[PDB]
Amino acid sequence: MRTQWPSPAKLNLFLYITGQRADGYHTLQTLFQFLDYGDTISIELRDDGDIRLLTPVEGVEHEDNLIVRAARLLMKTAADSGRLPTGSGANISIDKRLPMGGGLGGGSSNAATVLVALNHLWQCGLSMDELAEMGLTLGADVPVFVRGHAAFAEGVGEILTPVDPPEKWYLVAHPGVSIPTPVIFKDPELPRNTPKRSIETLLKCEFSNDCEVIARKRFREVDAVLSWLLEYAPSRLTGTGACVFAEFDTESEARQVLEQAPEWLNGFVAKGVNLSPLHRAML
Ligand SMILES: C[C@](O)(CO)[C@H](O)COP(=O)(O)OP(=O)(O)OC[C@H]1O[C@@H](n2ccc(N)nc2=O)[C@H](O)[C@@H]1O
Ligand SMILES: [Cl-]
Repeated sequence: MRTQWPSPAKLNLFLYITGQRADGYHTLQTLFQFLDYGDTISIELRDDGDIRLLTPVEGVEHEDNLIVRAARLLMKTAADSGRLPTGSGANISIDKRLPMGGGLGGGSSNAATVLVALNHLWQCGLSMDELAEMGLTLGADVPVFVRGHAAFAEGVGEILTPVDPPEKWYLVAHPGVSIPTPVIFKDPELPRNTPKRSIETLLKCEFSNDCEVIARKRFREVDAVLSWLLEYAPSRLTGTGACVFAEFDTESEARQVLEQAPEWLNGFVAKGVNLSPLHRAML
């Protein structure tokens, strides 16, 4: 039997850079919300202990793909405690709708969905806590996706606190440029002294993304996408870009702006949700 699992995108509703660690990593205060939109992952169990990703993801080698790294990591960890049945394996395929990076966390979501799905299908019985712990080694966004709830993140992104921000409708655009996360974080003009604040304060303050000024300055087309969207609604960068989102109260307004917007915005409309579609589908 084949099973299908959601792999939703996320948005950083806000993102503040508070400083830099001894190793150059940046400490942050950020808010995650899921989009009811993303990739779909299909799994068929194997009994020969093999992991086979049947669908190539543009420019990513089999062993480099987060789907495969997640599956192997779970296999190894579960086997360490004797919680992996002999012969456990899987054929995996993905319907990839999300862009590469862009600040939507697509790869991290793929990894999280795989961890949760295989844990379930192989009957390993690991807790979401255990999955999120191993998931962190694959990236700070992974635990958020694994845990399934909108969350405020601190430290370098590893310290999570579940929260319940307003759920809005979003128009998410992407001009086509692939911005590598490290390119933004290494920029000399990037703000790195935003004061650390309490969750209560951050939730009542205007939402913004500290990376946006840099993204706009260095990528003309990101600046243009922002210019166009700001004509219609509050809009900002998510993650380190290049994706930008515009906020709306209803689906109808969002979709009407999408029809009006330049086609090169490559936009899609999706509802923000505080419970991940992955966990929702498991109810
Ligand atoms: C900023 C976010 O996109 C918010 O959703 C994520 O927290 C990014 O975290 P991540 O994807 O786990 O980090 P990666 O994309 O693996 O890191 C790529 C590189 O970005 C830089 N980096 C990333 C995260 C961080 N808090 N400070 C940094 O200076 C580091 O040089 C790092 O080596
Ligand atoms: Cl949680």
